[PDB]
Amino acid sequence: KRQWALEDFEIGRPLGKGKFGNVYLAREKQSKFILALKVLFKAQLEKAGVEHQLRREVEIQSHLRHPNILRLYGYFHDATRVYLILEYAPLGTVYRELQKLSKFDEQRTATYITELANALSYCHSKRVIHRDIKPENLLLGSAGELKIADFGWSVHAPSSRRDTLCGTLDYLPPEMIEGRMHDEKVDLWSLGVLCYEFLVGKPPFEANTYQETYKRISRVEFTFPDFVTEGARDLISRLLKHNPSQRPMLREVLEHPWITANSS
Ligand SMILES: NC(=O)c1ccc(Nc2nccc(Nc3cccc(C(F)(F)F)c3)n2)cc1
Repeated sequence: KRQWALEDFEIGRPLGKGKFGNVYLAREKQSKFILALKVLFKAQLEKAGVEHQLRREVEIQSHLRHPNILRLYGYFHDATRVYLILEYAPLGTVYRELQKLSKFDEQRTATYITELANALSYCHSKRVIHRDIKPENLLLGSAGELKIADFGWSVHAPSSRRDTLCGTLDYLPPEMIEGRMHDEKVDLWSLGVLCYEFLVGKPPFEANTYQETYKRISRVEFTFPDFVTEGARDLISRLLKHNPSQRPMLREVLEHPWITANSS
């Protein structure tokens, strides 16, 4: 509904990142409004032929509105790069939260998973699978709530896509890694992995090699440290089913006794 320009902003502190662009804290000059400016170089994009995933990323996040789904405001682009005007999440990533504490207690773990479910429950309702729920794509709002960002690798569902893969499978279901066709259940496997990683402090399928992990994932080989309670073990075991149709619906997850017992 309106076109901006790099001149309308005052870039600030580097929030971070790598490859195509660095996300900056920026300031809309007219309203003094705070936000994050994600800078992507065309040379990076073009050469990797991502044009469509950025057009997809920018189009979906372009509408979705949820408390837990980081907002995309619009964009613009000069000679050598494209800019994405994003919402700014005050508390950073959930990834640093985890490095910071090592592991989370059943309360945040129960909360993020809930917020995450309500978050996914929304995109699913619009046949939009995320397919990329790693803690690195999870941010925190000023109140500390989870906010799903980066809808790049996102697509509609059901889908068959096999896209030369990101480096890590750690968060992908047996169906996506095996190149096979998949649907919305793909985000439920991820939610299970993301839950385990929160409590144990490491992903359920972590290995040393790409091939080692792929083996561990496809045979769904995961064990529990002693401190993980039956309550969580249970939930994580219902999500980590090799066969998509056996994973729960997001209501059953928001209902799980363990989630209700510790979600604030
Ligand atoms: N290290 C801090 O103190 C810190 C980090 C991030 C933020 N907030 C924020 N909001 C929105 C976008 C964004 N970029 C960003 C950073 C890393 C990864 C990603 C990714 F795109 F991968 F999700 C985006 N970062 C605030 C403080």
